[PDB]
Amino acid sequence: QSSLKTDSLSLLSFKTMIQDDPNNILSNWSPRKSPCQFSGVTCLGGRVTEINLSGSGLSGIVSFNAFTSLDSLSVLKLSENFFVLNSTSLLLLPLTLTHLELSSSGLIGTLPENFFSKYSNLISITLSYNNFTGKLPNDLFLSSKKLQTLDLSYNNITGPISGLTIPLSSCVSMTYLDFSGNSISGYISDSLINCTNLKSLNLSYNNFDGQIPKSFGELKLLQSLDLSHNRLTGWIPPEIGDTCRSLQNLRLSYNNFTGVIPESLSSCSWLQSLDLSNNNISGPFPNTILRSFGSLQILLLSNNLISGDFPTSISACKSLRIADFSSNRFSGVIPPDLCPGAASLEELRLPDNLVTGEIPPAISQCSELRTIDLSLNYLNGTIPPEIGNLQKLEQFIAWYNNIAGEIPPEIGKLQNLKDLILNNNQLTGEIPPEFFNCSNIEWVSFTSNRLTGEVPKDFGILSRLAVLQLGNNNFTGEIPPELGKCTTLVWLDLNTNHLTGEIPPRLGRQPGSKALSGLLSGNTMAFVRVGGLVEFSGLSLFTRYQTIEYLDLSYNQLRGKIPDEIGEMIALQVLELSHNQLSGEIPFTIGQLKNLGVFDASDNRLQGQIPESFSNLSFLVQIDLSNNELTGPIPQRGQLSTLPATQYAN
Ligand SMILES: *[C@@H]1O[C@H](CO[C@@H]2O[C@@H](C)[C@@H](O)[C@@H](O)[C@@H]2O)[C@@H](O[C@@H]2O[C@H](CO)[C@@H](O)[C@H](O)[C@H]2NC(C)=O)[C@H](O)[C@H]1NC(C)=O
Ligand SMILES: *[C@@H]1O[C@H](CO)[C@@H](O[C@@H]2O[C@H](CO)[C@@H](O)[C@H](O)[C@H]2NC(C)=O)[C@H](O)[C@H]1NC(C)=O
Ligand SMILES: *[C@@H]1O[C@H](CO)[C@@H](O)[C@H](O)[C@H]1NC(C)=O
Ligand SMILES: *[C@@H]1O[C@H](CO)[C@@H](O)[C@H](O)[C@H]1NC(C)=O
Ligand SMILES: *[C@@H]1O[C@H](CO)[C@@H](O)[C@H](O)[C@H]1NC(C)=O
Ligand SMILES: *[C@@H]1O[C@H](CO)[C@@H](O)[C@H](O)[C@H]1NC(C)=O
Repeated sequence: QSSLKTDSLSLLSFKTMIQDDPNNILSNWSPRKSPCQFSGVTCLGGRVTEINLSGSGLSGIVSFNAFTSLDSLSVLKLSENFFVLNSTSLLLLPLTLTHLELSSSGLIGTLPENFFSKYSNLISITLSYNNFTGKLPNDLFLSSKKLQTLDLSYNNITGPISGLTIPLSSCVSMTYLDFSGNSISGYISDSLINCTNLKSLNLSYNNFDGQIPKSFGELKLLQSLDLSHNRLTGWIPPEIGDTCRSLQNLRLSYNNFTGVIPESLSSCSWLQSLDLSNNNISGPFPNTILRSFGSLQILLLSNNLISGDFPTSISACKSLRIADFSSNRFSGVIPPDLCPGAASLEELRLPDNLVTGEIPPAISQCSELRTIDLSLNYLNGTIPPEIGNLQKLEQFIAWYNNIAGEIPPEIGKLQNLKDLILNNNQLTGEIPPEFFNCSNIEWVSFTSNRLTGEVPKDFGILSRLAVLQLGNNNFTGEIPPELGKCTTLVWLDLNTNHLTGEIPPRLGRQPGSKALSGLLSGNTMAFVRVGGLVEFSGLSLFTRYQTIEYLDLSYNQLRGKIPDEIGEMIALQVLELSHNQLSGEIPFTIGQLKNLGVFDASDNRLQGQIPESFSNLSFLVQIDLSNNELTGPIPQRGQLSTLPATQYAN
C-alpha cells in the first residue's frame, strides 16, 4: 500500500527532527534526489530496506514515528549518535525489521512491554550503552523464536531475572546473550537452560548472588561463559564440565567462590581462557585438568587460596602464554620439566606462595619468556647461569626469597632486560662487570643483599636506568661520580653501606638532558624555517626541568660538605643523608628545592646557621637535624616552625 512515494517522504521527515549534522551525512537527503542515493540508505527491489547512520554523530530530538510507514525497512543502524529518544519509541518501528543496532543512540526509559514479543522478525537486537533504568519486560523471552543476538549491556537495568519465564519454544535461536554492565540482581535463573543453543552468555558486572546453577551444564553448545564481577558464592559446580565439548572461554573472576576447582574441567580440551582469579578458591589443585589444556592460552588463578604442590602438568600446556598464580598457597617446587613443555610461555607469575627449591635451569628453555615473577616465596639455590638464554626476557622479579650465590655474569646477555628486582635476598659478591651490557635496564633493585665491592662506575653507561636500589649491602669505597652521567636516573638508594669519601656534586638526571640516546640528544640538528628539523652535523620543554627526585644516602661513612649544586635538583622531594660524618655549612641553594618534602640530615657533624632560603620550601613536611653542631635563629618563615622540636635536638 506504499512505494518510495511514502519512503522518500519518511526519510525527509527524519531530517526535520535532526537539528545538527556534524559530518553532513543528510546533506544529499533532498526530495529532488531519490532515496536509493541518499547517504546511508539502501534499497532492494525499489523500496528502502536499510538505513545506516551509525557513528555519524548526528544530534537531534528524534522520534521513530518517521519510520513506521517504511514497511520495507529490514536494517536500522543508528548507533553512536547524540540524539534524545524515549524508550517507548521502539514500538513505532516497522515490523519488517530484522537487524536493530541502537548502541549509544540516546535512548532513555524502562524497556517497554510487548516489543520483544511483538517484533517477531528481529534476529539481532543491540540496545547497549543507553539508560534503560528499571526492570526487564516480562515479555522479553516469550515470543522471540528468531532472535539470535540480544545485547542489552551497559544500561542501568535493575531487578531480577529469575522472574522472566523463558519458554523452551521461544528461545530456540538465541546464541549470543549479553546483559553485562547492568545492576541486575537476584539468583541466576535456572531457566536459561531453555535457551538450548546459547554459545555466548555474558552476565559480568552485575549484582547476581547465589550459586552458579547446576543446570548450566545443559548448555552443551556454550563456548563462552562470563559471570565475572558479581557476588556469586559456593563451589563451582562440577556439572559445568558437561559443557566442555564446546567451552572456550570461562570467566568466573571477582566473585566469592570457595571450594576446589572441579576436576571435570579435564574434559575441556578446547578451553582457551580460564579466569578464576580474585575468589576464595582453595583445596588441592587438580593437576590432571592441565594435561587436557593443549589449547589453553591464558590461565588466571591469582588471588585465591589454592593449595597443593605447584602443578607439574603445566608442561602439557603447549599453548599457554600467560600463567598467573599470584597470591595462592602453592607449595612444592617449580617443576624442572615446565620447559620446553610450555613452549609458548611468555609470563610466568607465582609470587606470594609457599614454593621452595631452586630455580630449575631448564626454565631457560622456555624461549618466549618475557616476565618471570617469583617474589615472596621460599626459594633457595643460586640464579642458574642458563637464565641468560631468555633473549626475550624483560622482567626478572624474585624479591623476598632466600636466593644466594653471586649474580651470574650471563645476565649481561639479556639485551631486553628492563626490570631486575632481587631485593631482600642473600646474594653475595660483586656486581659482575658483564651485567652492564644490559643497556636497556630501567629498574635495578638489589636492596638488602650481602653484595660487596664498590658501586661500579659502569652504572653511568646505562642511559635508561630510572631507579637504582642498592641499600643495605656491604658496599665499600666512594660514590662513583659517573652516576651523574645517567640521563634518566631519578631514584638513588645507597643507604646502609660502608661508603666513604665525599658526595659527588652532580648525580642522576641533570637539569636538561633527555632519554634520547641518538642524534636528538646532541645538537648537530638544525632548524630550517623539505624539513623543519634537519641533521646537518657540523625539542623538549618541561622534561628539561626534570632531575633526581629521591636521594637516600643515609647510614654510611661519608665526609665533606653538602654541595650547593644539589640545589639545582629542583625536582627533588626526598633527601635523606642522616647518620654519616658530614661537616660544613648548609648551602643556601637548598631553598631552591621548592618541591622538597623530606630532609633527614641527622647524626652528622654539620655547623653554621640555617639559611632562610628554607622559607621557600613550601612543601617541606619533614626535617631531621638531630645530633649536629648547628646554631642560630631557625627561620620561622615556612614550615620549619610548624615542625616538632625533636627534629632539632642536640
Ligand atoms: C632448598 O630447599 C629445599 C627445601 O626442602 C624442604 O623444604 C623446606 C620447606 C625445608 O623444610 C627444608 O629443610 C626441606 O629440605 C631442599 O630440598 C631438600 O634437599 C635435601 C638434600 O639436601 C633432600 O634430602 C630433601 O628431601 C629435600 N626436600 C624436598 C625436596 O622437599 C634443598 O636441598 C635446598 N637446596 C639447596 C641447594 O640448599
Ligand atoms: C563480557 O563482558 C565484558 C563487558 O565489558 C566484555 O568486555 C571486556 O570485559 C572486561 C572485564 O574486565 C572489561 O573491563 C573490558 O572493557 C572488556 N575487554 C576487552 C574487550 O578486551 C568481556 O570481554 C566479555 N567476556 C566474554 C568472555 O565475552
Ligand atoms: C522451559 O519451557 C517449558 C515450556 O516451553 C517450561 O515447561 C519449562 O518450565 C521451562 N524451563 C525452565 C523455566 O527452566
Ligand atoms: C567469601 O568467602 C570467604 C571464605 O569462606 C568468607 O570468609 C567471606 O566472608 C566471604 N565473603 C563475602 C563477601 O561473601
Ligand atoms: C575472600 O573473601 C574475602 C572476604 O573479605 C575478600 O576480602 C577476598 O577478596 C577473598 N579472597 C581473595 C583471595 O581475594
Ligand atoms: C654483552 O656482554 C656480554 C659480556 O661481555 C657478551 O657475552 C654479549 O655478547 C654482549 N652483547 C651481545 C649483544 O651479545
